[PDB]
Amino acid sequence: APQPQPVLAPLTPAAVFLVATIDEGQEATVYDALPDISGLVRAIGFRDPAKRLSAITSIGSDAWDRLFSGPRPAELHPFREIDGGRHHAPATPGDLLFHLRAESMDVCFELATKLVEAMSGAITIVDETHGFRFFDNRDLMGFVDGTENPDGNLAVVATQIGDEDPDFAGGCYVHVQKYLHDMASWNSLSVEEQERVIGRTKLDDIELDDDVKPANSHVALNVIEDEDGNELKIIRHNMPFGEIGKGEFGTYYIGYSRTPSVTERMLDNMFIGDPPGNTDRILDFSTAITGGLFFTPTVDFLDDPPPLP
Amino acid sequence: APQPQPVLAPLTPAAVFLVATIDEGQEATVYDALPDISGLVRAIGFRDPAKRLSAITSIGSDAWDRLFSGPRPAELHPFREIDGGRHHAPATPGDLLFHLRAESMDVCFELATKLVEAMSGAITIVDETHGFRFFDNRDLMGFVDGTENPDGNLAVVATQIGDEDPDFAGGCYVHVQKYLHDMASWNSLSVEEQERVIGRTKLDDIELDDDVKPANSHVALNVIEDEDGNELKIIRHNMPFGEIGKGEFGTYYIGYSRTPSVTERMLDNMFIGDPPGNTDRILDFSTAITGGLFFTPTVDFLDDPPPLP
Amino acid sequence: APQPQPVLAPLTPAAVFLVATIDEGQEATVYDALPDISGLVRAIGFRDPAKRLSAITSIGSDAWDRLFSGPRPAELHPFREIDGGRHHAPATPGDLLFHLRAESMDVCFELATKLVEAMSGAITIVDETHGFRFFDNRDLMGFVDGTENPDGNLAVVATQIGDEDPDFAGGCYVHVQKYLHDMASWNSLSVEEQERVIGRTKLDDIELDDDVKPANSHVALNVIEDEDGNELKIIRHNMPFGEIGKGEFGTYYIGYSRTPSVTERMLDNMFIGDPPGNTDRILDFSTAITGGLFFTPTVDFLDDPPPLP
Amino acid sequence: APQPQPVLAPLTPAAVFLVATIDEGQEATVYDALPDISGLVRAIGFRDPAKRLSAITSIGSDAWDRLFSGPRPAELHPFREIDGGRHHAPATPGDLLFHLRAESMDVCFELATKLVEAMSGAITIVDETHGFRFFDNRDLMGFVDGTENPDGNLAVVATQIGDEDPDFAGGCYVHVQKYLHDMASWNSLSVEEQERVIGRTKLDDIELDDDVKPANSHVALNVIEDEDGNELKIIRHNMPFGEIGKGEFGTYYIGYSRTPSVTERMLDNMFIGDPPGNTDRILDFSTAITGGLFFTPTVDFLDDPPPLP
Amino acid sequence: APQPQPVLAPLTPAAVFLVATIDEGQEATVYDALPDISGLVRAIGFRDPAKRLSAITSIGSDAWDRLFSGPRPAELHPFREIDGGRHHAPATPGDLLFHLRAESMDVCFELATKLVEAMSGAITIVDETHGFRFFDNRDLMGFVDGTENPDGNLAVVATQIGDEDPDFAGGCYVHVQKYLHDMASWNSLSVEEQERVIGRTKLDDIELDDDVKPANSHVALNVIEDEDGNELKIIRHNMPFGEIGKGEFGTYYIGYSRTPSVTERMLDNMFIGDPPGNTDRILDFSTAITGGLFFTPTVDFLDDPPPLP
Ligand code: HEM
Ligand code: HEM
Ligand code: HEM
Ligand code: HEM
Ligand code: HEM
Repeated sequence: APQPQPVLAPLTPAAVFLVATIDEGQEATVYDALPDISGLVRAIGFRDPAKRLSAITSIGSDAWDRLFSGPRPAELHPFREIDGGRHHAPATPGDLLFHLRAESMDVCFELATKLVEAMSGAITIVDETHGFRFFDNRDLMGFVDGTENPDGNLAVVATQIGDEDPDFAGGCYVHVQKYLHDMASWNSLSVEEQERVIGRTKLDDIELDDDVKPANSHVALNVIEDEDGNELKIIRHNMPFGEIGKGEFGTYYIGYSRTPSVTERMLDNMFIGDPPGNTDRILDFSTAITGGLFFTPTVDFLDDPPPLP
Repeated sequence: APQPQPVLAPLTPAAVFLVATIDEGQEATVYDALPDISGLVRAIGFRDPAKRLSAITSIGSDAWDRLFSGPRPAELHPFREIDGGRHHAPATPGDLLFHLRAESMDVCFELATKLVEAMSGAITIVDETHGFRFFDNRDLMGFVDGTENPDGNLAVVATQIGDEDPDFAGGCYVHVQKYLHDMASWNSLSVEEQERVIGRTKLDDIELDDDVKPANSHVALNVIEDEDGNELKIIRHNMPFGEIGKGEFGTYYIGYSRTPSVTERMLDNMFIGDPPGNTDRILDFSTAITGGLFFTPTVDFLDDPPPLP
Repeated sequence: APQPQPVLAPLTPAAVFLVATIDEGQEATVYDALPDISGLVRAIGFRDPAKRLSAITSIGSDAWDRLFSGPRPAELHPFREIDGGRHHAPATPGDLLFHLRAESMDVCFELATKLVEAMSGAITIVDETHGFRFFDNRDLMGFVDGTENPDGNLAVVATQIGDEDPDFAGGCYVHVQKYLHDMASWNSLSVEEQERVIGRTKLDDIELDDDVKPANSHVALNVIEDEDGNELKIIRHNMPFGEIGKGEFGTYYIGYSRTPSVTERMLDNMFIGDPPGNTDRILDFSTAITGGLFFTPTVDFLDDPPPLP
Repeated sequence: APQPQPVLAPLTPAAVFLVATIDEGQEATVYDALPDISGLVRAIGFRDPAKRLSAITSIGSDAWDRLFSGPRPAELHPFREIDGGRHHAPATPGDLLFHLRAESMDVCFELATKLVEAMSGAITIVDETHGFRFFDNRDLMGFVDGTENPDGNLAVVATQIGDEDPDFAGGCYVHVQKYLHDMASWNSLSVEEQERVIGRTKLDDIELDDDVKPANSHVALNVIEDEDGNELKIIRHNMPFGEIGKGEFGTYYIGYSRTPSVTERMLDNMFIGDPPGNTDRILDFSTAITGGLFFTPTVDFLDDPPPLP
Repeated sequence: APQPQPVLAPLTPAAVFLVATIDEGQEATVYDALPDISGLVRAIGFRDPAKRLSAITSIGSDAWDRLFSGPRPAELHPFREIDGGRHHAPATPGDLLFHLRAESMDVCFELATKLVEAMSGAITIVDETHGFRFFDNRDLMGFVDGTENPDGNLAVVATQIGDEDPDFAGGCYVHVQKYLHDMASWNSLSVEEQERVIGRTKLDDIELDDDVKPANSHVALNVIEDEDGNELKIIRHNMPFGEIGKGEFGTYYIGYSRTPSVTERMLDNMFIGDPPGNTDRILDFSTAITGGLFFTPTVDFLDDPPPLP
């Protein structure tokens, strides 16, 4: 009966990520537009319903204490800035996240055009990326991106909250991280060195052998084993973006998870690293620019918001 | 375990609606063809299975008392002709409704060709429309049509009968209404006047503001609030048709619902109107030509029909 | 919670069937690659995820007694060679079956390239067919092939094992039969004679009338009635193959079922035939070349194999 | 025998416009990359040849006097900045124009990535727009854009230079103009007022009646009659761009023509206006930001450049 | 007025190559079927005309002296077997070549089925390959294949014979070479070594720098400069094939050219090699299995064959 937000969707060829911070004293203006979002999605994306326009509304901690009364999600907190040994993962202020995805750029652009002008003057858009998609789902590093997202049962228990928090049954936690990795050192790097970086191959994306794969690789550090033996997986819709006029080539990481402890332990395996391997090899090239922790509610939660405190 | 008929399907670019009345004393001839319909669908539509040929067999009240013994659907009755103040909603006799939908016209045409000639001589086809589909799901009025159909849970409880009638768990009620609205007055009418008619915009189909939207608009009158606060929604596959040789430009309305009280209250909000607003603004231009109330059974019900009385 | 293998998938325009026998003393080499198969599928098919690359790993009886300890599937046995009156259904040795299916030939070819070279030297590929797909899902006989596969509930209870064997809840049994039917006698045969062979029409694939359809037709002999009145259905992904350089025109039959008693009774209705009709009319033209009985496990069963005996 | 650059191509769903100015003393570095451009196009766009990756190299006046010796195109000059009565058409310095167009964003992005890093350090990219494409070829104004481009003979004599300049037989002249029109006043404007602005309708893009169409409309001012009676047409690939984080909604105008006198007379009919109508109605909303006049050579001219002076 | 055979066609996702030798005394039987080929192409490929079924009939030297009277093509000769220093290029007997290409495998298979059974008993099919196509036009080596085929004027003068032989104005010469390159040594070879082999990159197929590219690379040896300065190009539709049951992974090379001196000088640059570089680096891995020189006539030449001698 709790219908979740469309996070369990395939990767789309175009995507728009919008991190907008809410201005002071403009609570009820966003409280108007928050039930209107699914109406705008069904209004716009029904023009070409075979484009699969799907918005993912997400709300941070500050926007939760401002906008909503009653309960609170249990692990919803501001994104812990990870000041590691060499690489730092910053956290810019962002109240709400609009994650838009469809088959083409225009319908995402029009949904975002109608989104901020349903709450005109209430928000300033802090982060504006138009994430496109490479040839066979690659990123700018050249490796195929996101091939280990689960499906079915191993995905709905990976993302959707059950009754471990029954007031928010259904719903995820989001970690956006806008990277801006350089290509000057990455392109001069050779391919087998880059496969030591990633942990899988580049052309065919075969995972490497367990003894051949180094301990500080990305696919080596991001896999998380529990003590019972089950592995915890997240679903990430990482879409590359970039502007050649500034020479920017970045991959907008965005990870959906049942609890932010899993994503934060992955980020601890990357930035803080393992106690053997204290650095992740992709962070030698990728520097995070933005960061934020958010919460997806159900679409019923946007349909029936709790009253404004 | 009751598999419903494929009503929960997206809008297809071509559609064929058949309202055929059963001749006198030809009961067992249709009783032969009624289990054969899903076999014909799987037979024809498997040629190009990425055309999604899907028939929706529907049965009226007279064909229920003739064809089937045992129980009866609780609210199945002949379509109440709504003789309002100015606009009248007539009800031509039609026993069964064949609703066909697929990606192209030809496979719907061939399924309909095999449908009446599986029961040859038993029926006369009263109403023959070949509903095509406009650019971005528009109708002949120019507005995008059917953008507020629900999905998922809010659709299956909107259409499929639970155990409030347990002998027909799964199954809908159909209201066909073949409109023949004129374009001479509609085209000379200006756009903003037409947005007062509809209640949403024309180009981008944004719903208007609640104070800006007039009370006699279509989207204003057709949304139904209950006393608990939930809204009752129906699913409609309205497909435009037309013949320019007669100058006909019509939209074949067809609405699927869990109970005909909801659709009939929508028709009462349109023709009879609200006690404040006694006329719906689209009925100034749209005159209904046909009308009928039908019942979708399950496909198991066509597989296992009750014995012929 | 048991996730089955992707057998409930639509027919794809290209398919690769691999019947590879395991060499002596190479048990642990295949035991390495058997958890790696879903990883290779998610690795390769994520390049163009709208190609739907889906492998179906299947294991015969000999490979079960060699590879796996613990329990055994209840009806898993070597494929009983049917030496009928005139037509014989042979059974070549084959340990495991790799059934690959996607929208194009190349990604199936690359998955098969990575499959045998994940277990290099451990297997010899006995049977190598590249099954393509005709115009509207036809076969080389000219008839539309596989139009009576069930969907939904009538398919999951047709294929997936419940708790009648609770140690293998979810999982099917496979009957491959590589036919090599001649076209010289079939093409000189007239159309209506061929519709007596099949039991359905050729151009539009309408099923024939029950009195018009002969008793020795294919669609007449292969439908199985039980004593309670329900019919037992299987799901078959029959893909045509062929080599004109040898003049070969064959249809690689492959049938998935909940229990091999159903498929074996269909084969008894074909080769042994009915006690009235002892021959199936398509076996006058189709001679089986290969044969094998296999078992699909769950993908969890490949993820968590029982320990190697 | 002179093969022109691919200007006679249909409008593509994604486009990248690059206006890069050449740094001082970096002439031979661009002289290396200028024959390499068609090689890079055939190298990258052959991956998915059904994406139609097509670059249009264009060279301004300064880059012509720097890069090329020998002759000069007859009307090639710096873009005359039109300081009208109210609206001004500026001209930023830009040496060369890279016009990229294909079915998707990624292959244009990769061609542009390889374009500046074939001449690394020689150029600074002044203008960086990623032009996407709306629903039915619309722009951000909502009107269908570019429906009056000619085809066939009326297009090749509209764009390609014959032997009126025989040293550059084949080749066009380009007028880029990056507009940044506001949507706050345009959206509050009503639709029939906007049809007075454009001169055609908005939903169906029917051209208005000749008496109904005002004299200061866009389609009224931009059609140019000669004294013999023929009309001079240009081909424009106007692609919308925009950034909602700055609130930018612009249409990157780019017009290809046989001679810049035609495009400049169109710009004089817009900014300077007619002596009756001195303002074009779309310039009330559209303010030009950039501007430049360039020259397309043949691809043979890039294959065989004249020697560097 | 001479319409050439459809050699100037894009690379198709499926292809069938058929090298059939004509039996002794079966001249008039092939002389019947040779005008019937374009009729069979228009007959079969018009079913789905958006599959682009296109046959390329080719005739060797022996079939020319047997089948046709009158003139002879000037350079038509049996394929000179190149017995180099280490690699040998053999030449199996093959009279005619049937090159079939379309969007899918089935219509090529059906055209080939109707081709040999229009001349039943007159031919034996010596070579039977079903060439499929990799992800982004790659081959089994992993490199993108055929990205330097010309287009337009530089292609029609590269392939079609003018009036240097006016009796066969229009028409090409074909060099088929079925390679069977091993993957065991190629896969263990590293990427940059393979880019020394090819001469271009692997992932993005950028051509290497002229000083970085070695002299014995494939792209280094196969480009042919003339003494006037123009380069002679051929058009090749190289399609990969293979059978994993034998472990075969081959690329069916097929090259169309205006004169076989160009293709033979390319083969001399490969097998015999340059006098500096006597071996081509891809021939370390690729061993030719078959070989043949053929002649494409015009389709008018098949429509109006010269009388049988
Ligand atoms: C710096 C930007 C990043 C890039 C370019 C990147 C790219 C990739 C690539 C290419 C892979 C291998 C293919 C696949 O399995 O997805 C991968 C794996 C993965 N990435 Fe990332 N990634 C980035 C950051 C992150 C972050 C910040 C997280 C989570 C905190 C993350 C989570 C994962 C996980 C969980 C896997 C799969 C590990 C396994 O297969 O179980 N990535 N990433
Ligand atoms: C006269 C022919 C009709 C036309 C041309 C028409 C067209 C439209 C259009 C353009 C909309 C707005 C877009 C959308 O929300 O669907 C709409 C809304 C709707 N129509 Fe109709 N309609 C017609 C008759 C009917 C009838 C007879 C019914 C039911 C008895 C009906 C039920 C609805 C409902 C329920 C809505 C949506 C209200 C809301 O959004 O909740 N319509 N129709
Ligand atoms: C000799 C090669 C075979 C060919 C060419 C072939 C082809 C066909 C065709 C054309 C049909 C009718 C269309 C459709 O309903 O699928 C059909 C029906 C069927 N075939 Fe086959 N078939 C072959 C062998 C088999 C085998 C070996 C089995 C199972 C043991 C089998 C099981 C069935 C079943 C169950 C049906 C449907 C009967 C009904 O509709 O309920 N077939 N086959
Ligand atoms: C300010 C940005 C501009 C926008 C949004 C715009 C948009 C449009 C639209 C919507 C049309 C009508 C549909 C069609 O015929 O193309 C049109 C027509 C046209 N535009 Fe533009 N345009 C712009 C600027 C320009 C400029 C700067 C030129 C050339 C100097 C130009 C040349 C034309 C021409 C020649 C026509 C067609 C007139 C006729 O049909 O013969 N436009 N434009
Ligand atoms: C052994 C099997 C062969 C393979 C796998 C192969 C593959 C390739 C590849 C990957 C390229 C680079 C991409 C492209 O430019 O096409 C290439 C280039 C080329 N190949 Fe082949 N090739 C083979 C044999 C041949 C033969 C036998 C000929 C002609 C006699 C030939 C003629 C060419 C030419 C002319 C080029 C382009 C050189 C230039 O760019 O101007 N190839 N081949």
